[PDB]
Amino acid sequence: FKIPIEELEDRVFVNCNTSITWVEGTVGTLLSDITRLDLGKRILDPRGIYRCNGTDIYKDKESTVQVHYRMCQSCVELDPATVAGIIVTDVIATLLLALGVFCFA
Amino acid sequence: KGNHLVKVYDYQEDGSVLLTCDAEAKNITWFKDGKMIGFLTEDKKKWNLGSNAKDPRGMYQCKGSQNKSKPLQVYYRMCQNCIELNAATISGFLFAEIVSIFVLAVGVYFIAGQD
Amino acid sequence: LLDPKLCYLLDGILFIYGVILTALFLRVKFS
Amino acid sequence: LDPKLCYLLDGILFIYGVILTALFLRVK
Amino acid sequence: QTPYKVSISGTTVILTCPQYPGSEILWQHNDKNIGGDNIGSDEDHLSLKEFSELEQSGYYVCYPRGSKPEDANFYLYLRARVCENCMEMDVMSVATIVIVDICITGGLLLLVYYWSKN
Amino acid sequence: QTPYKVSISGTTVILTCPQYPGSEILWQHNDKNIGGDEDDKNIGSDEDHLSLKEFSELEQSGYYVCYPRGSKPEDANFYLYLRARVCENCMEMDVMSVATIVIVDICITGGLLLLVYYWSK
Amino acid sequence: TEKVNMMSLTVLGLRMLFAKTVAVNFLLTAKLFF
Amino acid sequence: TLLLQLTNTSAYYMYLLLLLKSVVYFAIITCCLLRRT
Ligand SMILES: CC(C)CCC[C@@H](C)[C@H]1CC[C@H]2[C@@H]3CC=C4C[C@@H](O)CC[C@]4(C)[C@H]3CC[C@]12C
Repeated sequence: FKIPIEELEDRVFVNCNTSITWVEGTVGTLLSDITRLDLGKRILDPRGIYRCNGTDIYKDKESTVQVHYRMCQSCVELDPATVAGIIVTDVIATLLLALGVFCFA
Repeated sequence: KGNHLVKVYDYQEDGSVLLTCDAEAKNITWFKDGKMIGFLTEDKKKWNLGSNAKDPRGMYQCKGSQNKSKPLQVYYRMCQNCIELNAATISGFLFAEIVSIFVLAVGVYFIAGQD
Repeated sequence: LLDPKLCYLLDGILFIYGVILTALFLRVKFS
Repeated sequence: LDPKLCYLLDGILFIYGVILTALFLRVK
Repeated sequence: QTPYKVSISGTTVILTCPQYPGSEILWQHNDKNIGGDNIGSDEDHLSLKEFSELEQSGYYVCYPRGSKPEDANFYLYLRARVCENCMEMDVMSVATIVIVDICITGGLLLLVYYWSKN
Repeated sequence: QTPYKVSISGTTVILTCPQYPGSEILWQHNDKNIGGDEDDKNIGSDEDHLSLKEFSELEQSGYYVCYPRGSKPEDANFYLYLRARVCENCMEMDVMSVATIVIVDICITGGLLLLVYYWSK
Repeated sequence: TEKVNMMSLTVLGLRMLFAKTVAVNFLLTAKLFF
Repeated sequence: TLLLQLTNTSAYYMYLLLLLKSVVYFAIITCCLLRRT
C-alpha cells in the first residue's frame, strides 16, 4: 500500500486514510483536516520519511513512504570551457602580480 | 499527413527538443540538409537535437521503408545572448569607454614624461 | 538564482581596501 | 534596479581606491 | 530546396518564402488561415507584429493559391523569443567592436605619448 | 528504518538499498521490474547499488521498492518517491559555497606574495 | 534558470580578473617611477 | 528572468572590453621597462 503524493500548482501533498505520523525528515507544515499533510513549495526539496496506516480495504498494515525531490533552481551549469578559461588565466594574473613584488624587493 | 511525417515535440519541464518521424517502419534513418548526418536503431524513436538554448537550426528529414519523407526547417531564436540597447546601456558603454581611456592616457603621459 | 546577492560580496571587498587606504593616507598626511 | 546598482557601485569604489592609492603614494 | 528566410528586427518578426517570385500565395499557422484584409500578408513577406512566444510558435506553410497546403514544399518550426529594441551578438559584432577598440586604444595612447614626449 | 541514500551526480543517479545487506535484492517501478533484466545496459544492479543513466523528469519517476529473493513484492514496508530534475553537467551550489572559494582565492593570493617578498633575501 | 547562475559566476570571475589586472599594471607603473 | 539574463550579458561584455585595455597597457609598460635592462 503506497502513499499517494498529489500535486497542486506548487504544493506537494501527502494523502492517507488515517492519521499520518512523521518519522524523520522535513515535517513541512500541518493541516487542520486529519489524514492530510503539506510539504510546502515545489522548489523546496522536501525530503523525509512519513509512515502511515492501512485503509478501509488494506487495513491492519502499516505503510511507509519516503518523499524525495531534486527540482533544483539553485543549481549552476558548470561548463568545462568557461571554468578552464577563467582559472588558467587567473593563475597567470596571480603569477604576474607575484613578479612586481619580487621586482620591488 | 500528405507526406509530412516529421514533427517536433516540445512543452516539457526541461529545455530540449525531439524530432518525431511519424512513419511506421524499422530502422529509421535521419538526415540533415540532404546528407547522412545521423542514424538510429530500435528501442528509440525520438531523435535528439540538444537544448533549445543553443538554437538548433537546419533542415531535417527522415526515411522509412517507403520513399523518403519531406523536410522540416527548424528555426530557434532562443538567443540568451541578447543585450538590451536602451538609453541606459549605451550611456553605460560611453561612461566605460571614456574613464578607462582617460586613466590610460594620464598614465601614458606620466610614463612619457619619465622617459 | 543568486545573482543579486553576489556582487555585494565582491564590492564589499573593495570597500575594505578603500577604507584601509584612507586610514593610512590620513595617518601619513596629518602626522 | 537592484542588480544594476552593484555594477555602478563597483566602478565608484574602484575609482576611489585608485585615487587614494595614487594620492597616498605621492608621499615619498 | 530554397529555405524560408526569417529576419527578426527588434520585437517584429518578418519572414519570406523565396520559391515563387510572382503569384498569389497564402499563409497558415496550425491550420489557422492568416492573410486577407494586426497582421500583414504581403506578396511574399509576412510581418508578425507583437510576436509573443506563447501564442505564435508553430507550423508556417507558404504556398500559392489553388494548391493544397499539405502538397507544399516543406514546413517551418519557429520558437523565437523577442524583446524590444534589442540586438543579438553572434560573431559579427563581438569580433568587430573588439578590433575597433584595440585599434582606437592604440591610436589614442600613441597620440598621447607623442604629445607628452615633446 | 534506514533511508535510501540518493546520490545524483550529473545525469547518473545511484540508489542504495541497505535494508537487506545479507541477501540478493531486486527493484521495481510502478509494480514493474527494473534492473537485473539484462537489457538496456545503462541500468544495472549490485549488492545494494542501482545506477540509472539518461534520467528524465517525465518517466522513471515513482515508487522504487527494493526487496530480497523469495519476498512477495507487497511485503516490504518502505517505498521511495524520487522526482528529480536530473541535469547535464551542473551541480547545486549556493552563495555560501562561492564566498568560501572567493575567500580561499584571496588567502592563497596573499600567501604567494608574502613568500616571494621573503624570498628576496 | 541554470544558465543565469553561470553567467553571474562568469561575471564575478571577470570582475576578479580585472581587479588583479589593474593591480599588476599599477604595481609595474609604480616600479617605473622608483 | 528576462531582465537579469540581459543585465548579466550587458556587463559581461563590458568587463570583457576593460580586460583588453589592461593587456594593452601592460604591454606598453613592459615595452617601456624592458628597455632599461
Ligand atoms: C589604473 C592604471 C590604468 C593607471 C594607474 C596609474 C598609476 C599607477 C600612476 C599615475 C600617477 C603615478 C604617480 C605619479 C607621481 C609619483 C611621485 C613619485 O615620487 C613616486 C611615484 C608616484 C606616486 C606615481 C605612482 C604611480 C601613479 C600613481
